[PDB]
Amino acid sequence: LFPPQWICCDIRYLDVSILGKFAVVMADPPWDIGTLTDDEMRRLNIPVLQDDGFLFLWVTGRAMELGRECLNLWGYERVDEIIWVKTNQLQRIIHWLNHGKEHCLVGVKGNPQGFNQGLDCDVIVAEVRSTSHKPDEIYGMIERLSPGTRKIELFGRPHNVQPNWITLGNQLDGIHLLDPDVVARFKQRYPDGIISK
Amino acid sequence: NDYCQHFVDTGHRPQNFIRDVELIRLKDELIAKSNTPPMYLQADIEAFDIRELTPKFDVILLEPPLEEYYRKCWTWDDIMKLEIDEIAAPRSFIFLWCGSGEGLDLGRVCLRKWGYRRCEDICWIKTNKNNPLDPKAVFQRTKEHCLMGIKGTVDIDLIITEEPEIGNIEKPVEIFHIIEHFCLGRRRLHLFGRDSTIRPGWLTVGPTLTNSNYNAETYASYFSAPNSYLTGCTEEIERL
Ligand SMILES: NC(=O)[C@H]1O[C@@H](n2cnc3c(N)ncnc32)[C@H](O)[C@@H]1O
Repeated sequence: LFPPQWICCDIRYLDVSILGKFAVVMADPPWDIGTLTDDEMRRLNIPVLQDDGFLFLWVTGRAMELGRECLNLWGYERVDEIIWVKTNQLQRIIHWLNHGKEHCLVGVKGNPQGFNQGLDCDVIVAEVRSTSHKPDEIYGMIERLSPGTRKIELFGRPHNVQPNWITLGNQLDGIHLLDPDVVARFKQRYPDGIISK
Repeated sequence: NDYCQHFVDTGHRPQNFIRDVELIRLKDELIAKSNTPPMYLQADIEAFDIRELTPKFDVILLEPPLEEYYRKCWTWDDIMKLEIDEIAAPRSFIFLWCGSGEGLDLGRVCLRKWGYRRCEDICWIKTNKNNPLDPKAVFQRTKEHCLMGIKGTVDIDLIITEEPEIGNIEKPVEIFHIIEHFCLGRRRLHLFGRDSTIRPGWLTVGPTLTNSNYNAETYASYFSAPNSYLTGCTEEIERL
């Protein structure tokens, strides 16, 4: 309800309608460049997750183009693009070109009001950790942008769970929910506690 | 530790703290030896039939003057109607400066409209060490993108320099080093170049050039046999 919450699930099959609405959605999808096909990505029920707010969508390779497609198909307009410059612990940067960075598209849906736009800049400089592990700095950027609001991360792993966030992913440990409105809708939809089909 | 928080506190962009921003000299030297003389043409590109630019090019660098650079301007409407496919060689490359706003999307539409697919996204990251805002922006915009596209069948995708003075629209000359180090061929075109961007090995075409020396026949004569397929990185082919 404020502390971390998470749901181990297959995001293709979970009825995300039970989760409510979120000021921010973030996703680091397993783009097909265990992956999800382009059609599975397109079919993800992102539209039900927000009325007015921002989407943060990590992309690479041909997903730079596919992710723009999904973003637009889901009803967002891309209004920014964050660049994570990858460094070692000494602040040195780690087909045609060697890659020093990863991209995170920022889409907007509806009319978000009361966000603190322009506090951070669109470049992150942070140390590489485990593989596909994105920097923790993004959570602080997102918190300053939209303090105290509900947020949801898709395809997150255990190290991704944070306060004010609900994390979904198939490598999390069980189900841990504290928001009673979410707890009630989850029990109504999944009385026996299983998410298949 | 957290350079984002530090930027909020002090105004020093995170990229201010990146540190350190062999036989490459020989390569640079071979590139210099095979470079054609600089050629340049004053042309008002909106009114100019680009088909008169021949032969077809191995490399096109496209630097349209976007409204966002100023805070005659070209909109993405104007840019998208350029006939770039008519002058690109069947196997060729493009480098398109897209800015930091809607160009990141509309520039990809251009690339696909002209027959290319994006193979690299080169980011020009601007430090503000010496001096520590679109309505749609969520964040402060501190970089620009140059998209690399290919059609047909050492360096990093980052350029880090200090942000230039207001009103200065020049792009970092480092983009030319990246392009020439790919050894993509010797027909290189720079659309919307300027007097200050004229460079050996390139044909520069732009509305603000004060002089021209371009002649299609003279230009084509640089690439006549035996020098039609050189990469721009090999020794020149000997004569008499
Ligand atoms: N960065 C990643 O790929 C993360 O997303 C997980 N994941 C891959 N497919 C799925 C899926 N259909 N549903 C939920 N989570 C998934 C991966 O197990 C990994 O935790």
